[PDB]
Amino acid sequence: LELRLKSPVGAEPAVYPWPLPVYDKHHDAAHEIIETIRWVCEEIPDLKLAMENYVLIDYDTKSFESMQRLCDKYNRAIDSIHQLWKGTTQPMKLNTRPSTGLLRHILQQVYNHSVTDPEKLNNYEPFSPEVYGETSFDLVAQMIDEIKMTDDDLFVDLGSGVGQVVLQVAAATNCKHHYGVEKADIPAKYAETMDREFRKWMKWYGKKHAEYTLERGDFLSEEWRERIANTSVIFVNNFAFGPEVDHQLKERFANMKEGGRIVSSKPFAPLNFRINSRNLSDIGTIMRVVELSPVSYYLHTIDRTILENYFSSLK
Ligand SMILES: Nc1ncnc2c1ncn2[C@@H]1O[C@H](CSCC[C@H](N)C(=O)O)[C@@H](O)[C@H]1O
Repeated sequence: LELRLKSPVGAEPAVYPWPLPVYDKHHDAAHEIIETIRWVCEEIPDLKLAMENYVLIDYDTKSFESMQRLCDKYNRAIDSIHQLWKGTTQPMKLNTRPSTGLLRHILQQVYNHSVTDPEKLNNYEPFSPEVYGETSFDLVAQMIDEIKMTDDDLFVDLGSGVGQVVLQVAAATNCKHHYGVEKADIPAKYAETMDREFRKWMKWYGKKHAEYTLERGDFLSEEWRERIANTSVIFVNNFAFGPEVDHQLKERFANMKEGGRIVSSKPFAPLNFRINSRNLSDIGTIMRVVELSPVSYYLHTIDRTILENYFSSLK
């Protein structure tokens, strides 16, 4: 007893067992299935012509025969489109990145299949750097929209949790490599399933992502000092890290190259910082800081021009 969804690009079919799993109050797998079908129809205009006669909202999510008919209608449309491509028509171009709406659906799908008990994420020690909170898809999308990233960039999420910031950026951008590093056992374990589910689903949709790695580790380790130094774009949700960890992070950031960037939920230097004789050791001497469009996040850019100009002025 299963439901199967053929891949538009001919990857292995997505197979669901029946009954379908319960996710939470607001989401179940039957509606994920319907939304997947709707999204593939967005992905492939010709699929709409084949599917346009069926009213999706009219099926019965609680009935197996009803959902199996829906899946079979979709699979037959996929076959028909595949025959169209065998003829004069040109197949869908591979290597494309997903549209933002599709990517939001993919990550929700990856998350719901991956994090089985989301309440375990709340089991952290309070008032410690392990306090867990998730940056929303929208904030990450706004960051991707507000900062340039190219194949010359290396992206790191420090304290990557279950890894969904890394996946989103890897799907949306050209960075040479994307990484995230998570110390705590519970999010790091989930991130292994997230990694697996993401590669499977992206292949099933026929969408491309840049290269990425989700690692278990401690970003304060001796090995991570050099890796931070060599990173062009750092994302860190430091909201709960506290002064000692933020101070350790400032020391690492101080080895970054000119033009290196840090996006954080709490600023590492004041926005108004004015360099003078008293503050010369502050990290504000080496970086510009601006608030991203407002929950506020901050973009820091390594600029030693600030410190260099203060010394030239003393002469
Ligand atoms: N020294 C350290 N090394 C690796 N991860 C750390 C760390 N200190 C704290 N963390 C992790 O940082 C995470 C912050 S919650 C942020 C999760 C994710 N990046 C997001 O923004 O959605 C927590 O999961 C915590 O375990």
